[PDB]
Amino acid sequence: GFLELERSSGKLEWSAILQKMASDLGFSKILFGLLPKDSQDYENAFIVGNYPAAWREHYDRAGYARVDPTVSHCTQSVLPIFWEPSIYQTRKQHEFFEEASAAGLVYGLTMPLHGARGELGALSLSVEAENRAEANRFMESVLPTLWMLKDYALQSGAGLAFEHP
Amino acid sequence: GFLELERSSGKLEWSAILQKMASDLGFSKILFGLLPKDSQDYENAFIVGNYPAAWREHYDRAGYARVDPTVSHCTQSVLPIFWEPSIYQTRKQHEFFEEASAAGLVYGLTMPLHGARGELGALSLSVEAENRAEANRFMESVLPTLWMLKDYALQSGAGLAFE
Ligand SMILES: O=C(Oc1c(Br)cc(Br)cc1CNC(=O)c1ccccc1[N+](=O)[O-])c1ccc(Cl)cc1
Ligand SMILES: O=C(Oc1c(Br)cc(Br)cc1CNC(=O)c1ccccc1[N+](=O)[O-])c1ccc(Cl)cc1
Repeated sequence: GFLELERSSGKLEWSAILQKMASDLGFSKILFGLLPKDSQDYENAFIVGNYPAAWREHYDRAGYARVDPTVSHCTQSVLPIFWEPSIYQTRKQHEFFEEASAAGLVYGLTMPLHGARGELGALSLSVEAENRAEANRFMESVLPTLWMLKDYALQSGAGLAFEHP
Repeated sequence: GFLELERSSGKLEWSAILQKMASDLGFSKILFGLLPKDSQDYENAFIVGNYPAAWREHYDRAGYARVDPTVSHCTQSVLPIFWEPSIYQTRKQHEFFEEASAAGLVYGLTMPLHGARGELGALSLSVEAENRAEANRFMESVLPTLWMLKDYALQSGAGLAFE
């Protein structure tokens, strides 16, 4: 089932496969981001997914990589961080959550990625729900499968991003 | 349930909880091994579990970390490597298999560990089974739980081992 990711050729097909797998687990929007070992900026990043273009552009332009609490979490942990104003603290973090919400990305989680060759990144996934309690139930229900998925995505994605011609 | 590891008082309780979780999942033998970022040897290694003393000693004395096919795998991948005939390619690797088997460790898997601060390790677990078919069925039934377990063990073990 996860073998399809390795089987695919090209970032187009790979991203579509990952998006479908995530959708089948109940997540309508995902972002897979991966950096080479000891990256000092985002110039060499591999970023694929179906987050809206407007949000992608805004997050970049507003410098949210330095605000987003899930980013610093990824540098410190292999465990997922669930999206909660709570991981929000500062005024800019308040701004970030408000704007993410406005973009339609309210509930979700970010799974850190730490590759065998020092690759650093995340698979972030948003879930549409009536409320946070329901979102949490949807997410808990698929957490073991998502845990496998994130490592399969890391192993195959690192190859696609940085290695395969 | 997994957070019991990080909520443990220290090394002794952490090891007992880890071994108990594994046992409850159906694995009577486990080994958690973790090295700090960019290790030259095993002088600062954090190694915990209930592998038999005799086998621990033999592996060290034989220098099996240079032969064990799961070790090289861990340096290349985040995915588990199951203990199957195909992973033992050379006679030296076959001899390793036979010695591990003679020690009681025949069926199992090794989960690579790659920490946020460059920690490198493995969580290995062995199941006592009658044959390969029974071993495989059992491991497939628990694999998703084990997959979460290894990351919780890593995050808590790294915090315990190097801080
Ligand atoms: O992919 C990465 O960051 C990015 C990048 Br780039 C662009 C966007 Br747009 C979003 C993210 C990550 N945040 C989220 O997904 C998120 C989190 C909480 C609430 C809402 C959202 N949300 O809706 O965006 C990344 C991962 C690891 C590292 Cl170490 C560095 C960067
Ligand atoms: O913990 C580590 O290795 C060790 C160390 Br030390 C001591 C012993 Br004893 C065993 C291992 C790992 N092999 C196994 O468990 C195994 C695998 C297949 C078949 C049989 C067995 N088996 O029965 O031992 C380690 C992990 C990552 C790195 Cl990068 C380096 C070392």
